[PDB]
Amino acid sequence: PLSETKCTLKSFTVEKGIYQTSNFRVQPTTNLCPFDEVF
Amino acid sequence: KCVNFNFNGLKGTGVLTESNKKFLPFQQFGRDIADTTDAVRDPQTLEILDITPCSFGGVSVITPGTNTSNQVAVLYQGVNCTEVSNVFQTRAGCLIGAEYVNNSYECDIPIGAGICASYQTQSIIAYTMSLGAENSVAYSNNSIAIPTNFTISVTTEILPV
Amino acid sequence: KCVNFNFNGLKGTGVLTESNKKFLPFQQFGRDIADTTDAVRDPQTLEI
Amino acid sequence: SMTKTSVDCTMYICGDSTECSNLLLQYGSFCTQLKRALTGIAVEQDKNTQEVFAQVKQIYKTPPIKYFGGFNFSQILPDPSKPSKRSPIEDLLFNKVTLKFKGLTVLPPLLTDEMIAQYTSALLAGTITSGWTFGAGPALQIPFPMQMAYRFNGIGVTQNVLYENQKLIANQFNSAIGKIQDSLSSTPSALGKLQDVVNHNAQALNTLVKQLSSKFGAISSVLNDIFSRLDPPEAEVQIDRLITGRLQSLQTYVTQQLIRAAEIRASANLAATKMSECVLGQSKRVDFCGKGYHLMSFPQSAPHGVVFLHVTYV
Amino acid sequence: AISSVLNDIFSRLDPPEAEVQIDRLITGRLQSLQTYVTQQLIRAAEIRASANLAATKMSECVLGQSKRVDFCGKGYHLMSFPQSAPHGVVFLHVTYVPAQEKNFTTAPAICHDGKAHFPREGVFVSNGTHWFVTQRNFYEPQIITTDNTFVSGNCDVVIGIVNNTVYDPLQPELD
Amino acid sequence: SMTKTSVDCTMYICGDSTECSNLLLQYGSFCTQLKRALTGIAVEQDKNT
Ligand SMILES: *[C@@H]1O[C@H](CO)[C@@H](O)[C@H](O)[C@H]1NC(C)=O
Ligand SMILES: *[C@@H]1O[C@H](CO)[C@@H](O)[C@H](O)[C@H]1NC(C)=O
Ligand SMILES: *[C@@H]1O[C@H](CO)[C@@H](O)[C@H](O)[C@H]1NC(C)=O
Ligand SMILES: *[C@@H]1O[C@H](CO)[C@@H](O)[C@H](O)[C@H]1NC(C)=O
Ligand SMILES: *[C@@H]1O[C@H](CO)[C@@H](O)[C@H](O)[C@H]1NC(C)=O
Ligand SMILES: *[C@@H]1O[C@H](CO)[C@@H](O)[C@H](O)[C@H]1NC(C)=O
Ligand SMILES: *[C@@H]1O[C@H](CO)[C@@H](O)[C@H](O)[C@H]1NC(C)=O
Repeated sequence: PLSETKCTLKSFTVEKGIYQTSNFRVQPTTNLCPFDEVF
Repeated sequence: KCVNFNFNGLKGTGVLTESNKKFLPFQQFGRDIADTTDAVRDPQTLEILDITPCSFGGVSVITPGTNTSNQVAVLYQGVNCTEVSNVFQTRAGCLIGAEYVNNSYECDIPIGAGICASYQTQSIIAYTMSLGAENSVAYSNNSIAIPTNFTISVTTEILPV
Repeated sequence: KCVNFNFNGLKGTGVLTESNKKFLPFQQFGRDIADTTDAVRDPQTLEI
Repeated sequence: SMTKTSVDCTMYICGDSTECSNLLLQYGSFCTQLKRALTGIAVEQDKNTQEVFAQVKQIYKTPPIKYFGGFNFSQILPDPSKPSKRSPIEDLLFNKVTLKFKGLTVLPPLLTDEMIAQYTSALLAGTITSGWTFGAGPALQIPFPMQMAYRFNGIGVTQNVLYENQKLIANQFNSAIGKIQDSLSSTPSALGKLQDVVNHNAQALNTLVKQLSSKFGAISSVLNDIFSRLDPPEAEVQIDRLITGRLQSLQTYVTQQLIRAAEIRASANLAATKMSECVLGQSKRVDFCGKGYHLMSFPQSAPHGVVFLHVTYV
Repeated sequence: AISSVLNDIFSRLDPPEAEVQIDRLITGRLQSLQTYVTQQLIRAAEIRASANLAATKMSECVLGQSKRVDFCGKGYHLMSFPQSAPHGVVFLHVTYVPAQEKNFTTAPAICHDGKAHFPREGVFVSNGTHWFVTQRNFYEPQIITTDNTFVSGNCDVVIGIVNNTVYDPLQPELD
Repeated sequence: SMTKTSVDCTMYICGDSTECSNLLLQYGSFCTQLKRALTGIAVEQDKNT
């Protein structure tokens, strides 16, 4: 979780705070035609 | 469960639940204010199903400062803790990695809805921020308080220009 | 002196000066902050 | 303060489309600057509430014996017999103002309604039991019929004009407070100035949702049909018009929000100044704290604002 | 567009269709520039409001003494001093803070000789069996006389009036 | 106060041409937003005075 904040701010240090880093996103997972009369 | 659904078209992604809407017999699907398909009649069994979008929200990383510690806490905004060591539920969202401590301190890191977080010094704790120290004044209808001394204060105020 | 330079299709205009930065032998360009082309090597005589 | 809004840029511009997300990364620092702007707006809203309401240091309390020389503060003092420890007038104020949709989310404020109510209660208790002395140092306590004498001295009227008419004066104040609530109950649009912002915010957000249905000159506003029925050479170019259009609408929303937040910040600065001079003191400034010679003022909370009850001498 | 650098666009493609790429790049860059200037106008409005506040604070804090309750710092304003800063100003607000308060007994008026007396400036305080006139925000008790007290009525209309002697300054030397 | 201005979308963005107006309806609620903003500005001017 920290690394990703570091990557977002383009810095190797993070000062004290709440930082919004990403988005959580749960993931996903008849009238028959009369051929019989002809054939 | 989050499924990719297709009902005579109407391709979408969400969770399908039983509903209680009263569709007229000629109506196939419903639409919310803002035009989002909210319900659907399945062609086979003619049941009315509500569609709810999959869980989503922001992720906030509460850090006590890299120079202080590498511990973090994670806040999932608007997400119930029924979905994805400590797990705590706040009006702001689901807080993971912070132990709720029921002693009230001043706010260090604002989480929200009156709940703040701080580095205990050791672990990251979450508490309900305190407004201040209660001081009932001794009101009476024949008593006054008069100061017998003074102090001189030099306050500093910075204003951009 | 301000001069057009065309280094194998790398077209630009500027003042070319004796470079003082140490390109490692696998480097053929130079970028400053905000991706500004700060130094270039000649594809013919290999000069920085 | 406003509502603290947030937008997941991808889900608004793309949604369930993976190709849209892949294409969106080309633009770069657009979504970053929009997110920074909205975060700044939200932090500014919390700062506005903090500056207006959190002026008091300690959390003062009112004595159990609520006799203040005949002045009746029951309509502004909190009522313990309710789940929310708000005053009879504040309850009417909250009742009279009626207040995860595709990327547009609303962040709860840092201070809950009960915390703002407790701040207001502390301000009321300090004002009643100390006068103006609790805003400039230690909270020194004085009898309430003697704060009124000091304030009459402040408006240029001698002390005895209070003591010789005290009962009458008390009754007048009480009656006024009563009428106040009826007034708030009478004119529905009395708090319109406080409802408008709510309405305005909703309107803006509504427009944003509507902007998600516009074609922007493309064949359709649905990404699925464009990706299904078309070849990549025109599909990706057709989407580019849907991404540019949606980015433009989102940027317009953010700019309008910035202007509105500037207006709200000006209003919150005015509210903090009113809390400083009107509530924590007596103002010689002519029409700042109500029509007539200002005597005192009382704060009350409201869903996104503050209500000042200005007691003045006419 | 195909690329962000104009050299590739102008070299690889002839002007007929390279015109569309150039127009797209120009529109994007004009949009970014206009966004920048709009943001700058908003920020400049904010800074102008701040500078108007700082000018008012210089006028009312530095060139005078302010009665506004929390304008020129917290406490009763005494004076203020300006200090330059890179893009702003710093005000040193010298203020007066009361301290070491003490409890006393008060009465709104003093019933002497059948008439009420109210203090011209200050309050009546007591330490037990003794009554003094003092100034409001600093304990400095003085004996109650007619020079600091004003008569106004009979003492049967004021709620909470106590009765005490009020010294007459002309009584002893003239009699 | 400042000048109260009202703007007609069709006569600006499209002019007399009947055909382009026919194209214009597809963009949606831009002009509602624009006219609402300008009316707000005008009412604000009257309130200032
Ligand atoms: C810790 O490092 C931060 C920067 O990462 C710096 O701002 C802070 O002053 C440092 N504190 C100490 C005690 O070294
Ligand atoms: C969140 O999950 C809990 C399960 O522990 C459930 O009781 C609660 O109703 C859920 N919240 C909402 C808003 O549905
Ligand atoms: C701390 O306070 C919380 C308030 O919700 C309560 O649930 C918890 O049991 C308390 N814990 C202790 C050890 O008192
Ligand atoms: C204060 O006013 C209310 C409302 O009229 C009334 O019910 C109450 O009795 C009054 N309080 C006292 C202490 O008389
Ligand atoms: C004044 O009296 C109150 C109540 O008797 C007491 O709490 C307070 O400490 C007293 N202050 C001083 C300075 O004696
Ligand atoms: C009250 O103060 C006066 C003068 O300071 C002194 O003479 C007197 O003895 C005091 N009385 C008590 C009860 O402290
Ligand atoms: C103060 O209040 C009490 C009860 O409220 C009363 O008995 C007493 O007479 C009052 N004193 C004055 C001076 O008003």
